[PDB]
This record gives sequence, C-alpha cells and structure tokens, in this order.
Amino acid sequence: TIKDVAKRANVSTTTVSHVINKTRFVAEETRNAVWAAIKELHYSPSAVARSLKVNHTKSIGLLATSSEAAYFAEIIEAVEKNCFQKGYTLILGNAWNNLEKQRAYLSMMAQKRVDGLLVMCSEYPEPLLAMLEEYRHIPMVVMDWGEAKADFTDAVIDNAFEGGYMAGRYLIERGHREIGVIPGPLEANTGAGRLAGFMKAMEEAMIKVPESWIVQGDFEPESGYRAMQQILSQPHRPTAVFCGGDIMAMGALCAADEMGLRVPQDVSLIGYDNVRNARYFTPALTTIHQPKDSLGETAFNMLLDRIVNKREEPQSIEVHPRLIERRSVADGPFRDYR
Amino acid sequence: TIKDVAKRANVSTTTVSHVINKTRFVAEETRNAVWAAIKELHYSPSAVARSLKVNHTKSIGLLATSSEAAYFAEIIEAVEKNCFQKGYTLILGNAWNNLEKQRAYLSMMAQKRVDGLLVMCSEYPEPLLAMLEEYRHIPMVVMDWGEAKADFTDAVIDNAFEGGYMAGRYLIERGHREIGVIPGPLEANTGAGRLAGFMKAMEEAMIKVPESWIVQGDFEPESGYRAMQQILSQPHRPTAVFCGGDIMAMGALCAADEMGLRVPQDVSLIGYDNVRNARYFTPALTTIHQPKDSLGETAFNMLLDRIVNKREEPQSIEVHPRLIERRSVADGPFRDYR
DNA sequence: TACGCAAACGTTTGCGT
DNA sequence: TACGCAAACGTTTGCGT
Ligand code: HPA
Ligand code: HPA
Repeated sequence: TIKDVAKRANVSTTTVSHVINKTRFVAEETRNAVWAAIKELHYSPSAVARSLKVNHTKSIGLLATSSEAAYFAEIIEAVEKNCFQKGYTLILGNAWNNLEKQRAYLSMMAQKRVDGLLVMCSEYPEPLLAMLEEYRHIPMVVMDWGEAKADFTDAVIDNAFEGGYMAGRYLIERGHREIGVIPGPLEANTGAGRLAGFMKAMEEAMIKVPESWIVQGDFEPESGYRAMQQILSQPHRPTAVFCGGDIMAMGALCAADEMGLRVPQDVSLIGYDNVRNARYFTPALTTIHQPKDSLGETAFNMLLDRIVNKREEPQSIEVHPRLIERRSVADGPFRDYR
Repeated sequence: TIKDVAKRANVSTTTVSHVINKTRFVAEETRNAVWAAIKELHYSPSAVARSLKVNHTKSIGLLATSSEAAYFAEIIEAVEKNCFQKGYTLILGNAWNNLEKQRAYLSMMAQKRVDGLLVMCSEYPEPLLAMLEEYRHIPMVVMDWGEAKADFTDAVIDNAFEGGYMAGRYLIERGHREIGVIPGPLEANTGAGRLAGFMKAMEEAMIKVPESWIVQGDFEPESGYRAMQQILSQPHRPTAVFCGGDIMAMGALCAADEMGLRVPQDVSLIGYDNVRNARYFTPALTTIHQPKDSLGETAFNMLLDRIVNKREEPQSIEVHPRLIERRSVADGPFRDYR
C-alpha cells in the first residue's frame, strides 16, 4: 500500500517514503502530490513493516504485578505519560506474581520486540531473577528493588527504609510509646523495607514492639481491616499504629470505626504512600508520601537512555519519601515529657 | 535468525517454522534437533516479521480516558485479563479527553496495526465521533455509550438510567423527600444518564429538586468535597444525597465529617459504582454496583468475534446495575407514613 | 514419507545519475 | 538538482518431489 500511494502520485515509493519521513529534500509539487494521494487513498503507513527494517518498535513493555491497586495505578499512569510524550507505545502486563504468568508475558514481550522493559514485580525469587537474566539483552529497569539485586539492570530505589524510620520517629515525637504495626508482605521491599526502617527508630527509642502487636497485611484493604481488628481486639492495645500502606490503612480506619473507636482520638494512625486520595480519607490521612510520578519518569528516563545512548552499564537512582501531616495522628501520653 | 536456527539444525527454515508452529508433521529426530538449536541459539521468534506475513498482530488497543481512576482502573484490569488469556497483547492509551491526544493515539494505533480497538472516552463530541469513523476499518467497540451513537461500532450499554432510577427509588422508599444530587459531567453517559434516571423517579414521586441542591461533580474526590460543602453550607439542607460516583462520594463523606455532620445520622448518602473498596469507606458505602468485570469481558468478546468470525454488523449488549445496601443510608422522616 | 525452494508481506536506504 | 532501482529486514506457505 505504499506502492499504491507511489503510483497515484506517479513517483517512486522511495520518494513517498522520503516525504513521509522528511528524510531528504523533495520538490513541493512532488511532496504535495504525494500528500494528495496519501490522503485520498487514506494511507496509514505500517509500523510493523517499518520496525522490520529499522529494528525498533518504539514500544515499551511494563511487566507489572497488578494495575487496579491505587499505588500501582498511579505509577503506571505516570509511565504512560512519559511514553506518550516521547512517542513510545505502552504494553501493559499483569503477572499477579505468578511465575508462569511472568514467564509468559516476558516471552510475549521479547517476540513483540519491545525497545525496553519496565519491571515492577513486587517480589523477586531467584527463579524470577533467573528468568529476568535470560533477557538481559533487552534493555530494562526494575522500579521496585531495595538495593541492586542484580547487575544486568537499571534500578530506581525508593529509600523505603528511610520512610519507615520517618514514620516511627514521628510517632515517637508525638508522645507515643505503645505503637503497633501492620506491615505489607515481607517478601517485598515496600514491605520489609518499610518495616525495618520503622523498627530501627523503635530500637533507637528503646521501644519494644510486642509481637501481638504486629500483624501482616497484603496491601489490600481487607488485610488492614482484619489486622486493626486483631490489634484493638486485645486486653492491652497500643495508642498509635503504623500501617505499611494507605489502602490497608483505609481498611484499618473502617474497622476502628466499626468498633466504635475514634481516630485519632482513641487510636492514632499513620500510613504510607500518600495515594492520590488519602487526603479524602476520614479522617484525612497522615502519611509518608512516595514520589510516584518521579519514580515513573525516572524509570522511563534511565530506559530511554540505555535504549538511545546505548548504555551498557547498570545504573541506579534513588528517590525520597517525605512525611505528610494530615489529621489522623494526635499527641501521645509522653508528648509533654521530652 | 530463524536462518541461524535452521543451519545449526541443518534443515530448512521451512522446517524450523513448521516445528515452531506445529503446522505440519515433523520427524522427532528432526523436531528435536530444531529445538536443540532453538535453545542453544537462544531463539526468540520475531512477531513483527510474523505479523508482517500473517497480517495480524494479535494485539489490542485500549483508547481510554485515564487509568488512575478507581472506576477505570478496575475495568482496564478486567480487559487485560481477557487479552492475556486469549493470547492478545494490550496497548494502553490515555487521551485525557484531549482531541489532539485522541487523534494521536488513534493514529499511533492503526500504524501499529492493532487487531481491534477498545474505546472508552467518556465524552463523545461530533469531532470525536468523526475521527472514530475514519477508522471504521479497524474493528472496535465503544464501552461507554448510553444508546448506539453510531453504526460503525459495537456497543456495550450499562443502563446507567435504570441505575439512577434505582438510587432515587431507594431514597424514596427509606423515607426521604428532601434529596440532593451531585452528578458527574453532563457530557458523559455515566453522568447525564445516571442523573436523569434519578430525576425520573423524583418526578414520579412528585419530589422537586431545588436547583440549589444539585451540584456538578467531575468524578474526582475534590469535586465531591466541594459539592457536599456547598450543599450542607445552606439554610435549608436535604436529608439525603445522591452522589453520581463513589470516589466523589468519598469526597462528600470527608467534608460532612469536617463540618461535624454525621453520616448517615445527619445526612444519608448513596453513591454509584461500587468500586472495589467502597465497602471500606467510613461508613461502608451504600451504592449502585456497576458490573465492571462483565462490562470488560463483554467488550473483549464482541471484539474478538468481529475480529475472528469477521462480523460486519454492529452489535450492542446491555449490562445491568444493581443496588448494594451498606451502611450509609438511614430511614427518612416519611418512612413510617407509606 | 518427510521435507525444500523461492516468492511474498511492506517498508527503508544505498548508490546511482 | 531532484529523484529511482533493487536489495534487504525475518518470516510463512505454496507447490514441489
Ligand atoms: O505492593 C504494593 N501494593 C500496594 N500498595 C503498595 N504500596 C507499597 N507497596 C505496595
Ligand atoms: O467517568 C467516570 N470517571 C470516574 N468514575 C466514573 N464512574 C462512572 N463514570 C465515571
């Protein structure tokens, strides 16, 4: 069909291609005629043919974990903006943490010959790390590791530990000493990482978290709901709670309400993520904000680089969480004594 | 590189291709050898070359409006599941209701030669309807119209009007007669449509909504926040409020709380969407549930059809909203008098 | 029986002159 | 000066025998 254009215009397809890609000078008259044809014939140049020759699809693949989750969703929307503005096409894939699913999308991606790969898999077992390597040839950056798990990738690091520390510190500085924590999956960075940053500040303050006070979450609201319940549903209960993620926090808020508990008047709650609509939680959620937009743009850029300026070496860029005071925390019994 | 495989195996590329696509019988010995090579050589068949010949990319394009929004997000995650399970690849595009952006993604999509198009643009001006037609050749279904705006597409219809009616009815049947409403954009179906279904039930009950009681939203939480405020911030206020979408409702809940109003004890609130985590709103949100999963699977199917069984005629399938009682509504002053 | 030769898909780009 | 011819990208598939 580029042939059909060339002939309506009575010029070579070489000509047609040059005017289309402005790749060499062409007589106006000529140029015009081509456009003419191009339009009446209703021509849509085929990218598949082009990619076949030029060797790049100008398309990028995001191998995510899930895209419904608030947290994830915001990131993804970020990456897409960046692809759109630099002409890239985004292929979205959710692996639900399923190896098989992961092996599958990864392969459905290489064949489609994506220019680069964006990896956000939450948990990284050696078997997954292993698969990942089999595609070192395809440029890629993992956007969710704590440290640099591997050498065949680029990495953007969130400083999830420094975030945990911040959260704890805040609680301490507000007068709290009986604190509880609902962490996210330990196999994940935003999980383990945040928790440990938190425990460190405790250790520092000689606070001790009684194990009956720490309950595993899964980032889902129901997990939060169940944990808070289990926490407040006991003889002795903390006065403040650190919840590993906002959406779980949202769940924690609902249960308290349901036990007729008052936030922050009966329990103080601090979360983590600062998801777009946490300010509209009831009450407005105090939390640690994760730079989602930057986490995305930053990732897109390292990739474009490697893609364009053919980098070979592994890079890593840090990003920084920051505390956001809203209205879900209140002074604790020791506020006056410091 | 299929050539490199054929030679490590000392067979024709024709052979290689046949064993790869199991498209004709091949000697085990032969088959094996090919696999052998296939593996040592680390071969990834190129889809771009294949599509070039077979004439289909086995990839579908979703021209959405935005993907962060809860509502949208859930739908999208649904479509992707369906693509994944039937071997399709999903290209996600957000046009933010921007014509230019829409013209762009639409074109960046045809060229990439997607097998079919999934359209979810919220608002459809003639200029957009017009662009859409220019691609009638590419199979596509719009998943968000009220009626069948055009004839060159397939349509899944949500019965957003019947939903509005349901909401109103409920309020009426609970004793309410002083009701207010925060609708979504009138230029959109889930906006106009829901509102009108609602007004009809009012008209039926001879209830009259004083214009000081209806405030436009935009589906975003802040819009909700502002509207509720404007509503309760007045001499005379309704006892129940119908909010066009859950996330806006979430916003409406926060403001009431902030004016020290009690839900549902001071104001009753009913929303619409039944977004995955509305049950964890405080209080648990009573709402109209939109079948998001079905809305998605249903759309994917009409498309696959047209794509596969080469349909030519426009189809339309209806889907149905249903009421979900949670805890944000309470009996009104007229409950006892019916 | 089990497999090859060679043309074709729709482009881009090197040399020409 | 301003433009064409023809090979190549990596496959699939019709006929062969
Ligand atoms: O894995 C996660 N899921 C949801 N929210 C999150 N916030 C941090 N990590 C996550
Ligand atoms: O356009 C919309 N946006 C967000 N939520 C919605 N629920 C119905 N329509 C919409």
